[PDB]
Amino acid sequence: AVPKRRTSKTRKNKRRTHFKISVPGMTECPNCGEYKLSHRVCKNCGSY
Amino acid sequence: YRKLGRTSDQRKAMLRDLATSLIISERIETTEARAKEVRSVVEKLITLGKKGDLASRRNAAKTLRNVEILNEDETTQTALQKLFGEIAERYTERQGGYTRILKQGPRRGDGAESVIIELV
Amino acid sequence: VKRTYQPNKRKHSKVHGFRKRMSTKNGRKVLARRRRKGRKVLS
Amino acid sequence: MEAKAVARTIRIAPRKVRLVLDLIRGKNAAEAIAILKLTNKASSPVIEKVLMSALANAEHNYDMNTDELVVKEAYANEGPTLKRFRPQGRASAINKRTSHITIVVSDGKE
RNA sequence: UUAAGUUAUUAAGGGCGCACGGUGGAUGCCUUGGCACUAGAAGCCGAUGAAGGACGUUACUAACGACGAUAUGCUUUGGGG
RNA sequence: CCGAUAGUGAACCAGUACCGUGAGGGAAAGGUGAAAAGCACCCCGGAAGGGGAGUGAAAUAGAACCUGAAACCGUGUGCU
RNA sequence: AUGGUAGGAGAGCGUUCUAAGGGCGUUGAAGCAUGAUCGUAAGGACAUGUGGAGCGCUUAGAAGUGAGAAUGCCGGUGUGAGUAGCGAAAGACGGGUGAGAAUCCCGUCCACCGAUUGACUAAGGUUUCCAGAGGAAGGCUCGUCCGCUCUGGGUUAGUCG
RNA sequence: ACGCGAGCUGGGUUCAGAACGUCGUGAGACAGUUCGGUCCCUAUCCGUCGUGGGCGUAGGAAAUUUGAGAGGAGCUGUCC
RNA sequence: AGAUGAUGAGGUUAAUAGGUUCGAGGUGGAAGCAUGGUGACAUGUGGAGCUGACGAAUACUAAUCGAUCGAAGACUUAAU
Repeated sequence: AVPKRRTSKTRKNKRRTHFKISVPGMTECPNCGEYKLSHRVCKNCGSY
Repeated sequence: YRKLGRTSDQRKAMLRDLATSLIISERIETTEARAKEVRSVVEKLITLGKKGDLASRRNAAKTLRNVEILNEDETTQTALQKLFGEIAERYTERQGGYTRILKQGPRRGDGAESVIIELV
Repeated sequence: VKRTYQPNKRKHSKVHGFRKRMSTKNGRKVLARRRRKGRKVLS
Repeated sequence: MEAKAVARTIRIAPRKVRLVLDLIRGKNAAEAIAILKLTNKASSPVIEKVLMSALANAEHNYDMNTDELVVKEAYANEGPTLKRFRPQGRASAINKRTSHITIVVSDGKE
């Protein structure tokens, strides 16, 4: 129940392809505010 | 329903102390689900104290802790007296809701999708 | 559980100690060696 | 045209941080700051701090326009790992890593 | 225009060359130290208190060394500049 | 005859740290620059760290400081 | 004529040092890296950058003389893997501090121990003590806190022992 | 692998204690029995069961579908 | 529906969830009155009173602002 061989770096990187992090939305405030995420309190340059 | 990954007795006690403090402040900051589920609770407490009957008074004293707001001018009363004397009137017309809620950002220590809760 | 080494200062100073090791020839032999090694410490 | 900024030997793993940095590669300083203020890690605000000083450099020193500034390149690389211990009733130990952060920002030109 | 046929266009990622960095501390060079020898001295101290030490004494001053209530030293001469 | 995995255990904080009830066992650790002239002053930064400026023949010579390999980790890239 | 193991004989390739000779070298040595060059081989030159001082050539002499393996020794590095794990006890809210808060302070409520996780005296441990200042390092996360660091203070006996 | 213990137990072995019978000068042996007596592992590769991501089908999208093939199913009994 | 993510239902022109109201269902006669009762207790007021997941209804509360992506019908030949 332990490694028999070694992890080749190619195989490592292959595995951790989907090991990522996606993004936030970050719209503007056409309702009230500066550029700030949609439909939201002022998080940064916002009012609504 | 929701459990909070916590025990039943701790849970009940937490919720009732929550709603107590809430009544004191009229809004507070906490997490999401704890607010989601003190929501219905205190909605029902309002639904009680909208009536002022002694029966409901008794039923509420179950849940409300035994607390003293020092109101202004060195004036003091309890959450109970407040509820049956100040707040029932306010939403005396309304037919639900009575609260609102405000998503906010994570906390530092965690990914705590925190929230403010207030009255409406 | 109990492990070893329940210390006593006096007992340390008794089975060790200057006046102890200096009683016996076979005691005094070692101090020479500690001095010979220049080990900083005796007893 | 370009400006540097560099954080020396920061108490974070390069793999802990390389991901939060693998996004703003190719972007603008403005959107990038927003992204940093939105992602809920601990690497972020540091990187933000670095960015602010980078552009403080590019302005106070080179005086380029802070809006046509894209991210030229940014990465980080290893640093001087240190070592600490673990009780377990008998000997055991581990390492605390570090990081060398580098971010270069250009006005997209020569 | 329809058929029948060929054929692209993708790199999420990876590989191969190239370049640029980082870590780390080999290599190169060097010596402060040592090893083995040569020749000549010397071989060995203490109850007048030994070796070996502990406590102290200094501008700061940490240890190391020096000296010990005359305590980071005194008298003395000869040199000394 | 060796030139810091050598040479004595010990070129520095050595019989020391440390270990051991106790005898006893017992390490690691050298190199700025000719000169410290050891980065005045500005900017970001909570600070650290930096970027400029400035010194220096040289600061990818900046105190952990001569060269600075390899494993390893990274960014770009031409062909796939 | 010329497959070839133990093995035998022979020819050699290089490394360090010494003598002599003759030389190179801040107009940049040694090392270092690159490279599409030469040699039948051990290997050797050249140019190119870094490098910032000593080194080759010829001849002969001498040797701690040539390493891929010894479940070899010493150091650094990975892999596993962002995995496994993060050691006992009910917390919640507000207010505050502050660059920065779940983890610090203050308050309220709640909860737990309950012949005790309580209080004493010893042994043993030796300044961990208190008052300030500190995030650099330590704290199994965090950290404005600390049994962490710095500074400065701190233990009083005829009856106690 | 007298199918399977990195899937379970260990009742028996075989362990060290002990008894009996026999043999052995004895130390001990037998097997002749008897009571009792410690079963480790965070799954890297293939493999398997499920689940997604990526891209491609010479225009792009939504929905419905043929099915090349693959898997599954076939047990009995009884009164009239 | 579901480890996750995928699936699905909805996203203000809105019944998605919650609340409120009603109901269902469950439990078993609330409190306060009054009466009886020396008392414990009992009766009526009253299938009362309460009721988490269930059902309807009601926009009272929140799913609003808004952002990102997203093609330009290839060739050959015979028909056309």
